[PDB]
This record gives sequence, C-alpha cells and structure tokens, in this order.
Amino acid sequence: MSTETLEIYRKALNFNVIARYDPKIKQLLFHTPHATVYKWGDDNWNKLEYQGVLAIYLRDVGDKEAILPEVSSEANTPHVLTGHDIYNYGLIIMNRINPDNFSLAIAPNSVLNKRKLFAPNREEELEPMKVEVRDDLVMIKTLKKEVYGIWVHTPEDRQNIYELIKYLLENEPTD
Amino acid sequence: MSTETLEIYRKALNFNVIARYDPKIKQLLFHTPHATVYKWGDDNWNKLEYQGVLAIYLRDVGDKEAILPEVSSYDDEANTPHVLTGHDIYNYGLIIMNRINPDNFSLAIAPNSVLNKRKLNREEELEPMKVEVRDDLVMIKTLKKEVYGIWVHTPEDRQNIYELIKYLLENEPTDSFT
Amino acid sequence: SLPLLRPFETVSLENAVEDLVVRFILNVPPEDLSTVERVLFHFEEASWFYTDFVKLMNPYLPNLSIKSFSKIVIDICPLIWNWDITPENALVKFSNYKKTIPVRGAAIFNDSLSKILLLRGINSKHWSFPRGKIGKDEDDVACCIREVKEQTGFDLTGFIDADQYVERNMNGKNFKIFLVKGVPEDFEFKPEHKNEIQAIEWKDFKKLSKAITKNVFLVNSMIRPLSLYVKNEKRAKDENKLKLYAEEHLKSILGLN
Amino acid sequence: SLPLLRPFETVSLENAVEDLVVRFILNVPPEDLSTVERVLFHFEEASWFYTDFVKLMNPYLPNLSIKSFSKIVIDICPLIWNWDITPENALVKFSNYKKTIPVRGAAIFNDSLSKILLLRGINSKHWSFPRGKIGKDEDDVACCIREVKEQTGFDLTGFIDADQYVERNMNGKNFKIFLVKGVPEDFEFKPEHKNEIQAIEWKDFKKLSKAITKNEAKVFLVNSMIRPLSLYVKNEKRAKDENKLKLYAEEHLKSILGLN
Amino acid sequence: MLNFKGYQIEIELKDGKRITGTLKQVSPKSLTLTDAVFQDGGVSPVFKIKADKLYDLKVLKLPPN
Amino acid sequence: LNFKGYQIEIELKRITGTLKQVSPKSLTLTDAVFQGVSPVFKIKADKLYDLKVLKLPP
Amino acid sequence: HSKCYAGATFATEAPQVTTLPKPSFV
Amino acid sequence: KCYAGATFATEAPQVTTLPKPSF
Ligand SMILES: C[n+]1cn([C@@H]2O[C@H](CO[P@@](=O)(S)OP(=O)(O)OP(=O)(O)O[P@](=O)(S)OC[C@H]3O[C@@H](n4c[n+](C)c5c(=O)nc(N)[nH]c54)[C@H](O)[C@@H]3O)[C@@H](O)[C@H]2O)c2[nH]c(N)nc(=O)c21
Ligand SMILES: C[n+]1cn([C@@H]2O[C@H](CO[P@@](=O)(S)OP(=O)(O)OP(=O)(O)O[P@](=O)(S)OC[C@H]3O[C@@H](n4c[n+](C)c5c(=O)nc(N)[nH]c54)[C@H](O)[C@@H]3O)[C@@H](O)[C@H]2O)c2[nH]c(N)nc(=O)c21
Ligand SMILES: [Mg+2]
Repeated sequence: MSTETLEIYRKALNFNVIARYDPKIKQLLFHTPHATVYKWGDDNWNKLEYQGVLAIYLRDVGDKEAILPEVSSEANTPHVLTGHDIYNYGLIIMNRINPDNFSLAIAPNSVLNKRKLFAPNREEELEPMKVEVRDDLVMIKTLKKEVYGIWVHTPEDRQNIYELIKYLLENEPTD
Repeated sequence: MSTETLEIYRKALNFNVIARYDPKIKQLLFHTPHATVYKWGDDNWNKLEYQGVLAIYLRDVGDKEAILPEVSSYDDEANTPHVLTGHDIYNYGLIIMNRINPDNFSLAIAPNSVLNKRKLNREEELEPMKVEVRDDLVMIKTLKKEVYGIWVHTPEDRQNIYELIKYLLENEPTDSFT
Repeated sequence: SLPLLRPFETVSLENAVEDLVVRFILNVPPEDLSTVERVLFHFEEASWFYTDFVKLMNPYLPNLSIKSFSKIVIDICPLIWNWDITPENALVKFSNYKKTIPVRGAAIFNDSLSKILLLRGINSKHWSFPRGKIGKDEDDVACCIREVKEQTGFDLTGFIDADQYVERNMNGKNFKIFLVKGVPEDFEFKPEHKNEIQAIEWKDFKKLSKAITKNVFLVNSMIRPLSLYVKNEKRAKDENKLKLYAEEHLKSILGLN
Repeated sequence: SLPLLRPFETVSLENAVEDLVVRFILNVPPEDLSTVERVLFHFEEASWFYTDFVKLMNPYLPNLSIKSFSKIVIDICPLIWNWDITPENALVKFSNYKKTIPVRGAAIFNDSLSKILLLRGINSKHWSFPRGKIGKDEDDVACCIREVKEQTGFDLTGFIDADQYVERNMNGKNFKIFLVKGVPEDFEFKPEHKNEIQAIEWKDFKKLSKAITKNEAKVFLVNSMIRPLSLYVKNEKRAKDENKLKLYAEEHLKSILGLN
Repeated sequence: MLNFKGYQIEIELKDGKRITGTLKQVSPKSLTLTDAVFQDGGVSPVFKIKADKLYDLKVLKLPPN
Repeated sequence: LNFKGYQIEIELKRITGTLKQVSPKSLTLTDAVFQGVSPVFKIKADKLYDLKVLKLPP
Repeated sequence: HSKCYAGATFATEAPQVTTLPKPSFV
Repeated sequence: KCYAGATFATEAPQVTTLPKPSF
C-alpha cells in the first residue's frame, strides 16, 4: 500500500523471474509496462505473437568459457544464438500471449569489432546492431541481421528506449 | 428497248392492277419506285410489313350512294389500321404494292373542305389529315388519327410526296397537279 | 385504311402474273434492272411470292417452277425483258453469279454446350449450319441475324459477337459463320418459309463430334476451330463463377458502390 | 535472439504463480490498476493462461479455477492486492461490471444465403453469432472483427458494412450484430482459445427460421433478431437475382451494338 | 423480349465522359435515351447516339416494374 | 482471401496493372500502363470511379 | 466474279426505327 | 461500465501505418 514498497517488489520480482529465463542477468536497467513487437520482411511489417512488459537488463559475461544452452527441439522464425556468450546486454518481452518470451541480444560495437580480432573466425558471424525511431516505432537491426520494430505503450518511453539502446551500442560497457 | 413505250406500259399496267384492288381508281397522279412504311405507337417508330412501289391516285366518287365494300381481314397482325366503312367520299388514295405479303398498304386522302361538312349518328370518324417532312421522312396523320411514316427510296421524290399531299388537303378536287 | 379487294382469289392466271409483275419487277428502281443477274433476283422473289401465297389463295392455279414461272412471265409481259439471251442460259449465268456471293451463318449452342443446332433441307440430306447470302451494304452481323431468323425463326440480335467467328473459302465463295451460345433449347424453331427446309435439329456436340473423323456440310471443315471454342467456353464458364466472386469482393473493400 | 529456459515445466506452483504475476498483474500501466475490475481482467487472463499453458507444462500443478487462482495469487504475492475486499465479493463486483459492456458480433452468411454460421460455448446451451465484449476506445467494427477472429479464426475486414447491423438492448447490455455475406463455407473455423467454444457449425437458414417459429428453441439472440435477419437475406438474394438479369441485359446490349 | 426499354443505362465516350439515361429504344446502329444526365453538366429529355461513338456501356437499374 | 496478382483496370483516364495490395483506403499496382508504363503505381479509392477484373495469375 | 451481293439493292436501305425523327404533332 | 480487457488491448496499430526501416 506504499509506493516505495511496491516499486522495490516490482524490481526484485522482475529480476527473480527474468533470472529464471536468462540466468546471466545481473541488473535491470530499463522497463516499460507494455510493448508490441513486429518483424520486418517482404517490405511490410508482420505483427508477431509477443506482447507484454519490456525489460532491458545488464548481463554477466566475466566468465570467458560461457557457452549458451540449447532447445529440446522458413526464415520467418528467428535465429537463436549459439557459441560463446559475449553479449553484455539483453532485451526481453514477458509475453502474455503464450509461454515463449521475446529475446534480443545487445552487444556494443566496441566489443564486437574487438571480437573480430580472434584467429578462428569460427564463432557465429554477427553484425553491429542499429536502432531508429520513426513515427513512434523503435526499429532495431539485430546481430543476426533480422530487423524488428517495437511499439511501446507509454509514449514518454519511446524516446527513452532509443537513447538507452543507442547508448548501449555506442559506449564501452561497465557498471 | 424503248423508254417511252415502257413508260406507257408501266402507267397502264399499274392502273389495270390497282383497279382490281380499288375499283374506283380514275387516274394515276404520282408514282415512286420504292417506299417503306413505319407506324408510330408507344411514342416510338415501328417498321411495318409493307414495302414496294408507291402510288397516289385520284378516285371517282361522283356516285353519292356507294358504300365502301366489306372485306374480312382474315389475319394473313399485331396492329392493323381501321378499315374505313360507310359512304365513299374519299377523293384521293395512296397505295403501296407490297412485296413482303399480299396485303397492300392503303391510305385515303380527303380535303379538309369535305370533312368539315359533318354539321347539319355518323358512320364517319374523320379528322383533318396532316403531313410534314423532316430528316427525309414523310410523316402523315390520317383521317382516323393513325400516324405513319413513309420513307421513299429516291430522295428527290420525298419532298415531291409532301408537296402533293399537302395540296390535296387544302383544295377541293380540280384535276390539275402532278 | 381503304377496303381493298383480294383479286388473287378469283383472278385468272395472266392477270395474277400482271399483279406480281407490278409488285416485283415493273416498278423497281433502275439500279435493279442493270444486269440480267440483278433482275433475275426480282424474278426469284416474285416466284416465291407466287408459291407461298398466290397458290394458296387459288388452288385452281398450277404449281410453277422458277423456270416455268419465268416462262409465263416473259410471255405475258414481254416489255420487262430487254436482253435477247435465253432464260435457260440466263439461269446458268445467274448460278455463275450466286457462287461468288459471300455467306454468313451461326453456330447455335445451348447454355450447356452439349447441343448445337444444325438444319437439313429436303434435297441435301447432310446437315449444315443456318446461313445465307449477304445483301447490299449490310453488316455481317445484321446479315447473320436476318438469315438465321429466317431459316430457324429466331432473333439473334443480342447473341452475336463480331469477333467469335471462323471463315473459309470453297470455290471463290467467302464463307463466314459466327459462334453463339445460350440459345434456349425450349423455344421452338420454324422456317419463315414453309417450303425451304425439312428439319432443324441438334444432337450432342460429342455424340457426333468425331463421327466425321471417319476420314455434314462445311461444319467439318471448321470443327477443329469450333472445338477449341466450345471447350474454351465450358472452362471459361466455370471460370465465370469465379471472376464474379473476385470482382464484387474487391468492389466491396473500396468506395465502388 | 538469446536462448531462454522454460521454468514453468519445473518450478513449484509458487514460482509459476510469481511468473504469471510479473506477466499479467505486476507491470501493467496505472489505469489497469485503478479499479478492482480493471485488475480482475488481468487476474482472469492469468488464470486462463495457467489453465491453458503452464498446467500442461508441469502436470504436478493442480487444476485451478479463477477463484482458487485468485486465492493462491493473493497468497503468494500479497503486495498486489491493494483493496480490502474479499476476492469472492470482488468476483461478484467483476461480473456486475461485465453485465453492461457493449457486445459486438456478426451474423455470417454463405454467398448463397442458405446457411448462417453459429457457435455454441463450452456449456453447450444454445447457439448464437460470433460476438465479444468491446475494448478500450475501439470502434464497433474493430471490435466485431477482433472478436470474430478470436472466436472463429476468420478476419471480417472487407466483409463488414458498417451500416448493415441489428441493435438490441436486453439488460443494459448493448448488443450490436453486423450482417455479412460472401464468406466461404469452405473455411475451417478454429477458436483462438480452448475451453471457450464448444462447436462451430453452419445452419440451414430456412430450416432454422422455421425452427425458431416453433410452438415454443436451442438459440440465443438469433430468435430475438430473426426478422431483420430474414429481411436481410431477402434483399440480398433478390439483389443477386437482379444482378443476374442486369448482367444478361448488359451483355445482350453490347451484342446489339458493337463492342469491337 | 428483344427490347430492354426501361433499363437504366450509363455509356461512355472517347474521353471517359459518361451519359446516363433511360433506354427508349435500341437497334444495331443507334441508341435512344430519355432524361439523359451528363457527367460534365446538362440534362436532356431525349438523346440519340450512334454506336460508332460508344467506347463502353454498362447498366445500373432494372425498370421499376 | 488474397487477390494480389489479378489483372486489374481502373477508371476516371484508365489504368491497367497487376494488383500489388488492396486495403479499404489504398490500391497499389505494378507494371501499370497509362492511357505509359510504371513499375509501381499508387492510387487511392477516392480517385477510382470503377474497377474491373478480367484475368487471373493461375 | 467478286464483291457480289444478292436480292434487291434496296433490301436493307430502309433506316432503322432508332434513327427517325419524332413527328411534330404527337 | 464502458469496456473490457486491458486498457492497451486494442491500442496496437496496424502494419499499414508503420514506417519503413530504411537503414
Ligand atoms: C428464300 N427461299 C429459299 N428456298 C429454297 O431453297 C432453294 C434456293 O437455294 P438458296 O439460294 S435459299 O441456298 P442453298 O439451298 O443453301 O444453295 P446455294 O447453292 O445458294 O449455297 P450453299 O449451299 S451455302 O453452297 C455454296 C456452293 O457449293 C455447293 N455445295 C452444296 N452442298 C450441299 C455441297 C456439299 O455437300 N459438298 C460440296 N463439296 N459442295 C456443296 C452448293 O451447291 C453451292 O453452289 C429454293 O429452291 C427452295 O427450295 C425457298 N423456297 C420457297 N418456297 N420460298 C422461299 O422464299 C425460299
Ligand atoms: C477466453 N477464454 C474463455 N474461457 C472459458 O470459457 C468461458 C467463455 O469465456 P467469457 O467468460 S470471456 O464469456 P463470453 O461467452 O465471451 O461472454 P458471457 O458469457 O459473459 O455472456 P453472453 O453470452 S455475450 O450474454 C450476456 C447476458 O445474457 C445471458 N445469456 C447468455 N447465453 C449464452 C444465454 C442463452 O443461451 N440463453 C439465455 N436465455 N440467456 C443467455 C448471459 O448469461 C448474460 O447474462 C469462460 O468463462 C472461461 O471459463 C477460457 N478458458 C481458458 N482455459 N483459456 C481462455 O483463454 C479462455
Ligand atoms: Mg470474448
């Protein structure tokens, strides 16, 4: 019944839950009450089946042997990343449609171009992300070259996300 | 091979033949090689089953006790004119010798001066005729208010038809015009 | 308007011929007296007029061939004949003329393209299209409607496309038959002239489709171009159930209404 | 697209309920937390979600209804229940709120207006049109389209004419059912959510009209709206026939004159 | 019947101009309308047109009957 | 439900083209011929008097 | 032998009813 | 007594009104 109590319980419980999906979560950075996601292909948007609260969080990659999990088992569906876990940030939509949540890895440009300087060049080929706002839609070009657009309910947040995402792309990561 | 001989024969045989249909014919006044008939009805023109040589002729009606003969149509139509009955008072006649079927097209012509004598029961239902020519069609409103349209093949006869009928309407019989 | 007698009932043969001569030959415009071939057409319509009407009114009259009728006509009225050629030689010149005259006809299909109406005159015994010769300054369509309306007693004024036809030449004679469908099988068919055609019938386009591929007048010479049309027509009708669908549906999504 | 896990298959009921809490109740915008009803819609969605998805992922979970679900949720996450109402009394207030929400639906007809598409709910009961409750600031045609798509899996975008409809007020509940024609009887209609729709079937509209004119049957709303419906099918069938005669005409006239 | 008199008719000329009227009578060569309204303006109680000048024709209503 | 690819004609000037997409408000064509060809043609239902369809992509 | 036609030269010269003027007394 | 479901239930715009990525 106290606003300060409820916000702490929201942050702590959101972290507790997201950690059960991405165990490498370290700190919640941003959150918005509602967000709808569309995927772009065939020169028109397609509304995907994810809808709910959106969270941007920091991830723990101090470990260097970190290898990603796997699913227990045409190009419409996204590519789930494999190989070394070197993604500093994560975006997730906690879905109200079905049990599957929306995940987007966020790796800064510096960490990526630094990852280039590695002999095998065998780990999964990536691309620097991009982010844009246009007529209240937040479009993202992912590492896997897939491109998505996010419609966030709260208007003030539409700008926020962008800047934050842009921030997370441009700068070196710490704290 | 003679033109004059053939002209004479044409007028003579035309008289001999039309006489067997209208026994009171007295003189051929005009003739045109071909004419087609339309009847006006339902605010529209309707091509009739009449086609052939057209002739306007004078009739002998000096006898004031002759009644028009009585002929059964025998039906060999959708719409057929009223065959005139009663006393024969009609000075002029028009006929189309039909090429389509053996029924010839017939119109009686009477001057206005004759029909306005009704003053002083009548067997007649007669109204002054009208004639006008427009867009090369010769339109006639008959004595019983039927409206027909005659289309003459030879163009310079079209006007020639009009000017004749009009004359026959304004003047009493004279034996005087082509 | 005026009561006219019917002389044909009681009149002698010579005078009935005179009547016919006034009706059909004596007063025609000069354009129709130019050649023997032109005037012989008026002789022909006059003869038909005698057979179909005058013979009916006076049974005491003789049956007259075109040849005999022509004889009696040139004997009773010698001034309407200004060529010194024998009428029986003039008839062969006439046939030399009627063989180079174009001719239009119609392929008559029901809604179900099962049946196609053909006609059979008395003499031929081999079935053929409804067709006839062209007139002066006449559209091929108006021509087709007129002769098909004559032989079969059916007005085709709203059933003819100027593009669905097929033409071939026999011996200098330009034929041309259109392709129509949707004629009602129910409505009766009768020749307008009683003495021209014996029977007008149709059977299944398939029941005798390939009876002619043993190796039927003229239809065989154009069965393949006709076959393409009928099959195209059936599957284009099954298509017709669909094109409507798409059209109206697209129309409802816009301000077409 | 980072790889995530599936804790719902392996968490205790308590942690699964916490997950549903962050998904449906904890993070909604302020207006959704303004009244007991606004949040009870989220409780409802969470319970449906539990029944349809997480209970079939971890068969050790019990079978809950929305009442037991609300009990357990307010047990495990007390900080979300902001009011001093028994969750049961709150449920009666929830139903009372639903009682007066406009309902938009669709009378759906075959292109040959012989049959009409009706459905029955889980308690088989009677039949009626695909219909649903109106959402927040939504047009009646958007509501009709959305709800018939959820109930049947069919989009009525081009088929709805916004002026052809029937309106009936029964218990303050404002019913509006649009009239549509030309949908294919071919389409396979599946509901988007299970335990919602019992059956979806076409019915012979003539036989159904004779049946509703019974001495006393098996139907809701349609019996109340039957005469405007029948009128609609009369104008539509008659108009199709008139379009046939019209087509016959235009083709024949273009034959009399020259298209080419 | 062969006549389509009373049908509501709309016709088009070379520049997409459209004339609307009631069919008075029709033959292979000419078409007559009554109370013809013109797209670009103007009414006429009787309108006579030749098939030569027609680029397309379509029909709107049946006769009141 | 989709009719993209049908051979389409629209009027006011007449445009012929292949249907790229249709919505209650807008109509898009490709290889539109002008009463001139154009690879992409955008038109609104406001400027359409009438529509007709003749040919299908099957 | 070509361009040949049959019947009367005036057989189809009569104009169609749709092209005729309306009388001025009806 | 106005509406049902979430206040954001029907707020998501249709794809035909969305901007092109263009990057
Ligand atoms: C108005 N009316 C007519 N009739 C009766 O018909 C007779 C007059 O004949 P038509 O002119 S009305 O027409 P047709 O009978 O069809 O003969 P055709 O020679 O004018 O022309 P094609 O048959 S379309 O043929 C073109 C040419 O090729 C020759 N041909 C003919 N056939 C059957 C074949 C064949 O099977 N195989 C080949 N290789 N060639 C063929 C054909 O001979 C022609 O030269 C009159 O006698 C009447 O019987 C009427 N009767 C009456 N009472 N009143 C009327 O008004 C009438
Ligand atoms: C999404 N989902 C649902 N469920 C389970 O299945 C049930 C259906 O879902 P709703 O609770 S959202 O109910 P709805 O059917 O959409 O609306 P309404 O039932 O409140 O009311 P009206 O039928 S529109 O009527 C309004 C008033 O008039 C009375 N009435 C109603 N009917 C049928 C009749 C009748 O046949 N005859 C008469 N004389 N009156 C009638 C009506 O009573 C009311 O007063 C839900 O309850 C859920 O249990 C789901 N389950 C799961 N697992 N997942 C889902 O997503 C789900
Ligand atoms: Mg519902």
